[PDB]
Amino acid sequence: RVVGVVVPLIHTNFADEIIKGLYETTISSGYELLITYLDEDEDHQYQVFQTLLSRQVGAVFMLSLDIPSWMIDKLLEEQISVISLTALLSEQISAVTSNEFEMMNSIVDYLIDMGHKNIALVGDTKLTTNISSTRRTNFIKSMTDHNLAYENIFLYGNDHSYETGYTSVTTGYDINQLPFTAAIATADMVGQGLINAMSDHGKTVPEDLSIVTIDGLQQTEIARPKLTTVKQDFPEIGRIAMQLFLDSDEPQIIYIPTELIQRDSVLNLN
Amino acid sequence: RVVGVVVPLIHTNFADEIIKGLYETTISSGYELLITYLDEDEDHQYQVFQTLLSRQVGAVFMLSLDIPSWMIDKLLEEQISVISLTALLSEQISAVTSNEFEMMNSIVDYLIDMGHKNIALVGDTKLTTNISSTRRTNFIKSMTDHNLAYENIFLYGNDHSYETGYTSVTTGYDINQLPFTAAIATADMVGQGLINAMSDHGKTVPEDLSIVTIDGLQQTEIARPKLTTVKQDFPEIGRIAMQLFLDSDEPQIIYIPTELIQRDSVLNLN
Ligand SMILES: OC[C@H]1O[C@@](CO)(O[C@H]2O[C@H](CO)[C@@H](O)[C@H](O)[C@H]2O)[C@@H](O)[C@@H]1O
Ligand SMILES: OC[C@H]1O[C@@](CO)(O[C@H]2O[C@H](CO)[C@@H](O)[C@H](O)[C@H]2O)[C@@H](O)[C@@H]1O
Repeated sequence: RVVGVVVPLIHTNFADEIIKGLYETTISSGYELLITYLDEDEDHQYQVFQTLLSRQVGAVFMLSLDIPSWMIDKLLEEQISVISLTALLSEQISAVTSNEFEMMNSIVDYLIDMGHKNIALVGDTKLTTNISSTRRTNFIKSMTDHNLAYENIFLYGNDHSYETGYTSVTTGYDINQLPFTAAIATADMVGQGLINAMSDHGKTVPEDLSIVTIDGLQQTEIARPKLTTVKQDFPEIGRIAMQLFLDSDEPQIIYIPTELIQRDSVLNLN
Repeated sequence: RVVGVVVPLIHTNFADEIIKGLYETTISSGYELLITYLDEDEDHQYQVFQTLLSRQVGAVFMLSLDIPSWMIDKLLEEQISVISLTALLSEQISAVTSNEFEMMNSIVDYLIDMGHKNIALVGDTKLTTNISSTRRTNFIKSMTDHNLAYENIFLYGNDHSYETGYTSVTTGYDINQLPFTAAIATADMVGQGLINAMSDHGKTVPEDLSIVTIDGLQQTEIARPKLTTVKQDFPEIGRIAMQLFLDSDEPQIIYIPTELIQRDSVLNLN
């Protein structure tokens, strides 16, 4: 009675919150939780897999998009359950996640309602060979669904880091003439980067830039101004993923509701 | 070949940094790392221990002071190496750590050089039945070694949380008439709580209160003003500990140096 969790080496604090949920469901069901990290080296990846098989895990919960297909296949082929959390990793397996389009669309809805038209997505916005650019694509769809045009849509960044937020409006764009009035930050720390870059250059959020972040973890509460955020229920995602495994005997996608918490980082332009 | 790491369910971000160092050393030596979390429920602790025994781990690295003695004894009695990190858990086992007294005394030295006499320790300052009040005792020793008196020594708090920092100067002392000019925060988040409580009540750091934190993780760089801090080398603690396990052919304490990084959160009162 052991389940494994594969966590990327480089992660936001979302993982810890998911783990808290997994743990409370595992503990009350008589299972124990084995946590292992996954880097980008295919040979270390295979060792990690030998660790999962050797501890005879019943299930493996995947929190990383960098999981090689062969690991998913090999686990399934050993009759181990594989479930992905916060991401749709393979058509072969079930997933528990917040609904990405609904999250993004709720933010765009709100920003447009507050009078914003020129809006940037800042954070993980890159196109790649093997990973869907989920947030970039949803942002663009939502903006165009709202009858805005390419000229209103701005993008910056390759990851969810503080530094990406900070650099976006200092070296990515001209901080004195930002061409957008609002930024959607793909993670909380990106929002914190944006706040500090503005403050460090004689400007203030939200007067000079409105910000909404995705995740709603503790950084949004300790930021000043406090950050408006889409709060994900990471612990519920963890609980529901474990429950799915426990209740199992067709792959399924379960969407966990989110909510937009309004704090102090958005200005009404109307 | 597998090694375990036992992490408290409630932890600062220091654990991930330790684990980064453990991870790089385990990888290069052909071991795999299993991470497990420990609550304060003794039955759950025991179930976990059976997860360490039955994974036939070669070593267990302990990050938490809440480890029951029976767990350390049972692991040693099964010929498993046990090494504690950042804390001296038991006289029976080796430890790798920053030197606590030197960290504390480095801060007190500096604040006194900067003209401060009335100084608070804010954060984990409580006395208990089973756990040494390490920082409380070191602060008092260092202050008195510098020929300051009990009337110059102020203490607040029971843990390393943001909330403890925030409440210290709102419920703990009168924010308009603080009896100390500087606070030593026992973790970075406690410092951030102090900054926000001051700012939220119309005050300014460092003019109205000087702050120095212990740990020197990312929050100290994100804070405005940037926090003066004693930076611990958490990855190196992890690396050195794993290497101690790999080299073993009697219990020792290995101390890893720290550095006081002077930033923008301390006023020179001279
Ligand atoms: O941009 C979304 C994209 O990034 C990943 C991590 O690579 O998202 C994880 O991290 C985000 C920031 O903390 C979370 O908001 C998200 O829920 C989580 O999955 C990918 O998983 C995702 O496709
Ligand atoms: O106050 C020191 C005391 O607290 C513990 C945690 O209970 O310290 C850990 O967390 C601190 C704050 O992040 C770190 O500065 C410290 O290095 C780490 O050990 C105990 O271990 C320690 O005795």
